[PDB]
Amino acid sequence: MSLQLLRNTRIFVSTVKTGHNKTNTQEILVQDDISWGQDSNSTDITVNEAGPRPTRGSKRFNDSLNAAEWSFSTYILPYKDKNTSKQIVPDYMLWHALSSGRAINLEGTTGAHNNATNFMVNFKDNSYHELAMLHIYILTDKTWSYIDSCQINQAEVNVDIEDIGRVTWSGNGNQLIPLDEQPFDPDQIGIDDETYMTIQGSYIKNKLTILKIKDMDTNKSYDIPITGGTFTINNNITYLTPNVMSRVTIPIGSFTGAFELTGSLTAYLNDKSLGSMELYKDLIKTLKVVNRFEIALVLGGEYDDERPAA
Amino acid sequence: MSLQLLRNTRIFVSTVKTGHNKTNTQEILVQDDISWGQDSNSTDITVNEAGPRPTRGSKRFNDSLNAAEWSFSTYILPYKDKNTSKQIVPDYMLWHALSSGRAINLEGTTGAHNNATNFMVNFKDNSYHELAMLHIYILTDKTWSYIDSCQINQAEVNVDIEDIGRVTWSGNGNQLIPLDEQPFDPDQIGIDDETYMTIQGSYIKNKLTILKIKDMDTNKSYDIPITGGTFTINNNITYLTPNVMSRVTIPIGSFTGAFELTGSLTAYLNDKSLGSMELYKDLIKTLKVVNRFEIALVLGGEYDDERPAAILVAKQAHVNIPTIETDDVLGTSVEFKAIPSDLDAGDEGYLGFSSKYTRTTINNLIVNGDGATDAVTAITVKSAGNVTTLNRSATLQMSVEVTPSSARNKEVTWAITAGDAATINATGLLRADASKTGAVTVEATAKDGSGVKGTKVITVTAGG
Amino acid sequence: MSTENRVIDLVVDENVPYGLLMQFMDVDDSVYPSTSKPVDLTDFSLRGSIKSSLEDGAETVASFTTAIVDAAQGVASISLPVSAVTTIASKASKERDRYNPRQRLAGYYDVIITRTAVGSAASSFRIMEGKVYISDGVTQ
Amino acid sequence: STENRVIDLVVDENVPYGLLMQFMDVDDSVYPSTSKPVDLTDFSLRGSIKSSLEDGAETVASFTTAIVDAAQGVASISLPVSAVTTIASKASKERDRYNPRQRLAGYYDVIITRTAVGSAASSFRIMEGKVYISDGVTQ
Amino acid sequence: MFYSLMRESKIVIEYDGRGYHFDALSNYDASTSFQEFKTLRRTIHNRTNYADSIINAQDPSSISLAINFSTTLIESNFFDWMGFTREGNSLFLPRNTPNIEPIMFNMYIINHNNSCIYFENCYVSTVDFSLDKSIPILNVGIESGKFSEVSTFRDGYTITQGEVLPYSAPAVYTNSSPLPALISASMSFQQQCSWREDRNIFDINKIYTNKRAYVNEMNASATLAFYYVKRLVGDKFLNLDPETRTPLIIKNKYVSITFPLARISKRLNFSDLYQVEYDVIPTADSDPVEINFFGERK
Amino acid sequence: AFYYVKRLVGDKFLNLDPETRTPLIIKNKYVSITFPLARISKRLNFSDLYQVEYDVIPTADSDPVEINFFGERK
Amino acid sequence: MFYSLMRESKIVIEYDGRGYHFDALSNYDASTSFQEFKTLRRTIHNRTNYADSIINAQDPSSISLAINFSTTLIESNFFDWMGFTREGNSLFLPRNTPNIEPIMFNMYIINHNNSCIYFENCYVSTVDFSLDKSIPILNVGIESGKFSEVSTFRDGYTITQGEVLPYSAPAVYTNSSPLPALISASMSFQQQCSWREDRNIFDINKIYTNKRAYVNEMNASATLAFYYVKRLVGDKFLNLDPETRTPLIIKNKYVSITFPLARISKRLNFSDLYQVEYDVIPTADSDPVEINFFGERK
Repeated sequence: MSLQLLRNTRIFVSTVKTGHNKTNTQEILVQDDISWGQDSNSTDITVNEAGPRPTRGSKRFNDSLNAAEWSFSTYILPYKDKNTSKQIVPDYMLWHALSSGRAINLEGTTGAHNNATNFMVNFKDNSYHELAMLHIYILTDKTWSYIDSCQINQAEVNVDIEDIGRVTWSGNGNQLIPLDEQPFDPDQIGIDDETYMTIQGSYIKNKLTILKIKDMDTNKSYDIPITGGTFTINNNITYLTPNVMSRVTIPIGSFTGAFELTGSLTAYLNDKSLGSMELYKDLIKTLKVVNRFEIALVLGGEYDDERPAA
Repeated sequence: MSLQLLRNTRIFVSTVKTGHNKTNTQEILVQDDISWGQDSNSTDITVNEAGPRPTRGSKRFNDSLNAAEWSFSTYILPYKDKNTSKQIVPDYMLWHALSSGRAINLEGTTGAHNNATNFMVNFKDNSYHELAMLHIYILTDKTWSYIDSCQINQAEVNVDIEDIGRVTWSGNGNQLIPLDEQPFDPDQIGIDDETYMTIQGSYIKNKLTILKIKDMDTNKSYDIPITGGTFTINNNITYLTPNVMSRVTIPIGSFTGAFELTGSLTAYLNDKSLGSMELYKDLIKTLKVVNRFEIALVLGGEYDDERPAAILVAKQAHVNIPTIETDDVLGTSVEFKAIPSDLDAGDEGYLGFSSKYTRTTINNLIVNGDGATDAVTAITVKSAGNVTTLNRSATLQMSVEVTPSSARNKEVTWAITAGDAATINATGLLRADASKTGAVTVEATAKDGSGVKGTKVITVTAGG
Repeated sequence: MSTENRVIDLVVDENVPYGLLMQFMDVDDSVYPSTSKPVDLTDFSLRGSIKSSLEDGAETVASFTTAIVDAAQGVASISLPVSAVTTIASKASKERDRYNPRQRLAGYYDVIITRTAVGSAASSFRIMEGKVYISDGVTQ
Repeated sequence: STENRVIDLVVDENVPYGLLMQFMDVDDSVYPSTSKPVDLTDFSLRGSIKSSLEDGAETVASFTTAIVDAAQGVASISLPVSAVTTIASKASKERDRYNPRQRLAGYYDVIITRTAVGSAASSFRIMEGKVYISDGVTQ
Repeated sequence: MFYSLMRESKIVIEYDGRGYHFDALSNYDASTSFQEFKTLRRTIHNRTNYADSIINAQDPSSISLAINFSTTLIESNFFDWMGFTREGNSLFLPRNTPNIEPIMFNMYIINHNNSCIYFENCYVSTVDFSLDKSIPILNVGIESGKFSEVSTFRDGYTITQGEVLPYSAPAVYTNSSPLPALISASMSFQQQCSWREDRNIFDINKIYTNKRAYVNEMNASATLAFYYVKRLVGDKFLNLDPETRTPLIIKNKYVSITFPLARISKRLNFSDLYQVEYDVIPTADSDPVEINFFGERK
Repeated sequence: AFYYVKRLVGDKFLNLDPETRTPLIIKNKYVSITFPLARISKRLNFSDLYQVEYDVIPTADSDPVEINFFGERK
Repeated sequence: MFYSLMRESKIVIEYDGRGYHFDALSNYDASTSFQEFKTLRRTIHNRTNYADSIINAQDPSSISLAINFSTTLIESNFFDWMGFTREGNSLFLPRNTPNIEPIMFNMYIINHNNSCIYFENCYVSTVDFSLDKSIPILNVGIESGKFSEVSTFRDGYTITQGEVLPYSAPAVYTNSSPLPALISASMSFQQQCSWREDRNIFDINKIYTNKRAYVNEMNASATLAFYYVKRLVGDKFLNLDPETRTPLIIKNKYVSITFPLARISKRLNFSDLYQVEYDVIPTADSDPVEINFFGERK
C-alpha cells in the first residue's frame, strides 16, 4: 500500500544478470526527464458487409510487443578515482557500449579506455552487429525492475550556453521485466559521499565553449565564437521481432545500423579576420562536393590552470 | 437588421419533419462548444504549357457538397419524469439513434428503453445499415435552420475528474437547410422550469468514480482508483455522395461501419493487494493474445443512499498490455475494448442511467443487466432434514436457501469439488457407495452469473 | 488414413416426427476392389440423449427412441416421436437468428451403439455426436 | 438444388388467392432428368397462417387444401376472399423495403401427410416462409 | 453465425498417422476452386446465348506457409518430406531422385466450431528462406489434389514448434576464408513435381480430383548478394570471373547450407554502391548438398 | 463475394459444392437482376476473414435473365 | 577495404585514341553478366539432380547514360558516333546508312584506387531527349560486347563537358508559324544494330565475347504533345486530319531539330483538358533531318 514517485528513482547499469559487484554495476545519476517503458501492438478484425442488417462487430488480438524504450539525461562529470588514480567518467560503461562491441577493458586502446591524464572514447572498434550489451536496472522507491539486454542507441549532447554540460542517452531493450526481489544492495553499489564530493568538484559549463575549426584543404584556422550547438553519436540500431499469429512475441536480437557522428553549430557573423563571415563566404564561393575540415569542439574551455573539459 | 450570438442557440432533436409534438421533439441542453456547418468541394483546371508566351489562367468548378458536420456537448442528467414515473435522460432519442436502428420504443427491451428504476441503453439491435434517423433543429436567436436526416456517428464521454459528467455527440447529415418560418413553437417544446429543477437536482460528478475490473480467466477483482479516462461509442458512419460532372451533388444515403466500444483508463501504481501494480504485472507476465475482462465503469460513485450515476458495463472486454506513464507520480494506462461473444451477436456492452442507485441496484444491473431485476447475493446450502453427515450407500438430496427472497433467478447448479466419495445429479440427489471413507464436499452456484458461493463440508464416514 | 465425421448436427422440424436411419457396412481395401457387406446387427442396441449443455449437471431435454430395422441389411433407425419434438421445442433457446428466424439451438446429443451379452465384452462406442437444432413451425 | 422450402407468398388485398402446385419428382441419375410426377394418393395438406413463431401465437388464418388431378401430381392451396380480408386486417403497418405495397402478415407452412398408406403417418413439411399482404386500390 | 478468422486457426499436417501441428506460423495463404467445361453451342438454327457449363474437376490448390525457425526443428520435416535423405540433424540432397512419386501427406486447416478444410494428396514443392538482416523465415509451398470440408479432424497437441530461434547474423565462407561485405543470402530448394491428369470417360458426370504425381527434378540453389569490394589492384580472390568448382558454405548460428563444390556466376550492378550478385548451384560431380539444423549450442 | 459463413456443422445450404441449377436474384430497392436458373461455382480465399466468391451464369435451358428498373416506389 | 561508390566515378569514352571524359553526367546505369549452358542429364539409369552448367559466353552489356547539355557540345559526338554526317555544328541524318557495321569505341568507368571496368566494342544504339518545362537531358544507350577489369586506364583530363546550358522554353514551328499550346516535345534517334553471334566449335572450353555487328536501320522520330486548341469553327490549320508532308522544326535557344518534310499523325485524348499528340517522322523523299547544336549566342 504505497504510491511511487519519480524523484526516488535510481538507475544502475550492468553487464551481468548475476554476480553484481562494483566493477559490473554502477549507479547513473539521472535527472527529471528520465523515462522508460514498453508498448504493445494489436489489431482489430472487423467484418465489412454491404447488405441490409449487416454484422457490426469487431475483435481485438494482441500480436506483438515492441522493443522497450528508455532515456535519461546525465551530467558530463569527469574525475579521478582514488582506487586506480585514472581519470574516469561515472557513466563509463555507457560510453563503452556506445563506442565498441567488445568486452570492456580500460587498459586497452579502443572504445572507452582511461589514463592517468584523461578518459578517452574512440570508435575504432565498433564494427559489430551487436555492441556491448548492458542491463539497465531501475529502482523506484521500493519495487525493482530492469530492462533485459539493452543497447545504447544514441547519445545526444546539446551545447546550450548558460547551462551545464549534459548528455542524453537513448536506447532499446528486449523486454522490461519487473523484479520482486532485490538484485543487489543499492546502498553499497550506489555512489558514496566521498566520490560525490569529488564529482561535484568538477562540472562542465557549456558557456565556456571554444571551437577549433580548420580547413585541411587550405590550412585556414577560423575564430568562431559559438552561440549554441549540438552533436550526436547515433547507431541507428533496429530491433527485430518475430511474427507469430498464435502467440505474442518480444524482440529477439538486434542489428546496428550506420554509425553517424553529426553536429550543428550556430554562431554570429563576424567581419573580423578569419571570422564567421570569412568561413561562410569561402564555403559558398568554393562550392565543393566534398570538404575536409578539422573540428575540435571543446566544452568547458581551455585554460593554463587545470579545468574540467569534454 | 440584427446580429446573431451563439449563446442564444437552442437545439431540438426530431424524428419527423412535420407534426412536431412533445414525443417526437425535445430540446437538447447544449454548451459553448456547439458547432455545425457544411463544407463544399471544388477544383481548379489549369493549363500547363511549356513554350514561350504560355497561357497562365485557371478556372474553378463547384463539384460536390460534403456531408454536414455537427457536434455539441451535453451533461448526463438522469431523472424521473412526472408523466410516466420512469427514469429517463433528456437526450434519450440521441441514445436511441446511437444504440439501435428501429423505431423508438421505451417499453421494449432493445436500444434505449427505460424503467421505474433506471434508464438503460443496450446495443443488441444495431445490425442495420441505417440507424434511427434524426433531424437536428437549430434555433439561433430568431432565424431557424435544421440538418436533414442526421445520424449519430459517435458519443464521446470523457472521465475528467474534478469536473461534471458530460457526453459529447458527433454526427453527419445529408444537408443543412435554413428555414425561414418557425417549424414549431420552441416555448412549448422546450423544457419548462419544473423539469429544469428536477434535472438540476441530479448531477453526475466525475470525481466520485469507482471502477470494477475482474479477470474472467482467473476470478481476480482489482481495486484501481482512477486518475482520468474516457470511453467512446463509435459507429464509423460514412456518407456517400454521387459524382456528377454537370451539377453539384449532396450526399444521398449512408452506411454504418464497425461498431466500436473502446476506452482508456489512467491510474497510479499501487503496491497494495489487488492494486494497479498487480494488474500490470499479471498482464505483462501472461502475455496472452486474447483477454476476458469484466469492466464496469461507474460514474458518480456507489452509495447506500440514493445517488445519481451513469454506468458502462463491458461483460467480455479486451484489455491491452498496460504501459507505465512516468510522471511526478508513477502511473499506468488501461486501454480496453468491449468485444462481443460472437460478431453478429451485438451485446458488446450496455449502459444504465438513473438518479436513484443504491449499491444493490448497480450490482444487479451489472450481474443481471437490469437495475430492477434483483440478483442473488449469498447462499448457504441446506441438506435434507438438517443432516450433518452421511454413511456408505446413503442418499442426500440437498436443497438451497438464497438471499434476497425476490431474486429473479433462484436456481443453482450442482458440483463436487474436493474429494471423491459421492456423485450428484442435476436435481441435487447426492449418491455414494461403499469404500468411501474420506471427506467430500458439495458446491452450488447460481445461473445468473452473480458469483455467489454455496459450500458445505459433509463428513462422510465408513458407517457404524 | 482419411478422416471420420463423427460430429453431425441434426435439424428437426417442429410438430413433425423426426426419423434418421443409419446403415453400418463392413469395408476393406485389398487386391480385389472394395468389398462391402452389411454388418449384422444382432445384440446391437442404441441409446441417445439430449442435454442443453455439455457441462456436467445439464438438464436432459429429451431422449431418442432406438430401433433396428433390418439386421441382414445392417440398417438401424434412430428417431423421436412428435411429442418429443414438441418437448425439445419447448426447452430450446429463445434466441433467434436473423436471415432465418426458424432455427433455434436445442442442445447436444450423443449416440452409443453397444453389444451386451454374457459372452460379449462390455464394449460401448460413441458412433456420433453434435448439436440438435429446431425448425420452428406454425401449423399445429 | 439442396433445399428451397423457403418461399414467400404475396397475397392481394380484396382479391381471392389460389396457388397451383405441380408436384414433381426429378431424378438426375440420367442426364436428361426424369420428369416423373408423384402420384397423389392418401395425401392431405394442412397449412395455417400464424403471426410470429412464438408459442401461443394467434391463428391469423388457415389454408384450404384442394387435391385435384392426383394422377399427374398437381394440387391446389387456396383461401377465400374473406380469409384474405381477415389476414389484411391483422397485418403490420410497416411496409416492405423492396415493395412499398407489401406488409408482413405472418408466417406459414404446409405439411404433406400419408395417412396409413402403409400403416405410417409419414407427414413432413413441404414449404415455408412469410405471407405478405399487397394493399389494393380497387376497393 | 460463425465467421472464420485467419488469426483464429490451426494448421496440422497429417503424415504417417501423426499430426504435425506447425505453430510459429507467421502467415499462410490458400485457395480452392473448381474446373469447368463451358462451351457455347451457337448454331445456324439457334444462335443461342446460354452456355453449356458443367463442373467436372477440382483445380489443384496451391497452399503457401511462412514458418519461423523453432528450437524443436519440426520444420526440417519439410525437407524430409520433400525428398532429402536424413542423417542425424543434417539433410542431404541425394545424387538421384529416390522415387518417381513424391511423398504424399494430408493437411488440415482447423478453425473454431468444428470447422475445417481438408487438403489431401499434398506434396512439398518449394522451400526457400533468405538469410538476411531480418529474422529468417522459410516459405514452403505445397500443392494439393483434393480439398474437402470435414467435421472432425486431427489436432497436433504434442508435436508442435517450440520457441522461435533468436536472430543471428549470416556469414558465407569459402573453406574457412570469410567472404566480405555480405548483404542478403537467399537459399532455394525445390521438388518440381507435375500432376498426371488421368481424367477419362469413366469420370463423366463426376468431379475429378488429381491423385498421382511424378518428380521432374530436385535441385538446391542459392543467390548471394555482396558489395563489390576489392582489396588489391588486379585481385585474384575477388573478381568477376566465373568459378567452375569452389567449396562454399552459407553459415549461421543455427543453420548451415553446404555446397561441397559450387558453380558460381557473378553479376555486377553499378548502383549507388556497387553490388555483385552470385548464382550458386552445385556442380555435376559435387557431393550431396548439406543442410544442418542446430537447435541450440550447435 | 461473400464471407465464408456456416451455421451448422456439415451444413448443406452453405458449402463449397457447385450448384448446377438454383434460382438466384441480386435485388436492390431500384434494380433486380434475376437468374431463373443459375450455375454457381464457389471459390474460397483464406484471407484475414475467410471469403467465398461465386461465379453466377445462367444455365443452358434457363428462362431469360431479368433486369428490372424501378424508378421510385418500385 | 575499398568500396565503389557511383558518385565517386568518372566515365571516359575512348575513341580514335583520345579520351572523351563525359562530365555533367546526371546518372548512369550498367550491368555485367555471363551466359551459361545448363542441362540436366536425367536418365533411366540415374535420375540425377545435379546439372551440367558451363560458362561459355559474356552476355552483352547495356549501358545507359544521362548527360546534361554543355557549352562545349561534346555530347554531339554521340550523334557523330551513331552515324550522322557532320557539317559545322549541325548533324544530318543520311539518306542511306553509310556502313554495314556501326562505329565501335571503348568505354571506361573509372573509380578510386586504380579500379576500373572496361567495356569494349561499344556502339551508340539510342539517343532521346525531351524538350519540356524541365531541364533537357539526353539519355544515350550503348551496348557492349566485352567487359573487363583493368588496372590502368584512359582519363580525359582535357576533353570534358563544360557548364550546363541554361534552360530555355521549347517551341515548335511550321515554316515560321508557331504551333500553339505545346506541352512536351520528345525527340528520339536510334541506330538499331544487331549482334552477329559467331560462336563456333573452335570456342569450346572458352569464354566468347561478341565482336561484330551490323546496322539494321537508322531513324529519327519525335512525339509532340499539345492541347487541343481550335481558333475557328471548322478550322483548316488545326484539326485531326493527317498531314502527308509538312515542314516542321522543334526549336530551342540551343538546339533545333528540323524535319524538311514530315508525316504527322494525330491522336486526341479526352482527358481533363483535351490533348492532341503528334507522331512526326520524316517522309520518304524528305531531305536529311537536321540537328543543330548552338553553344551560346546561336
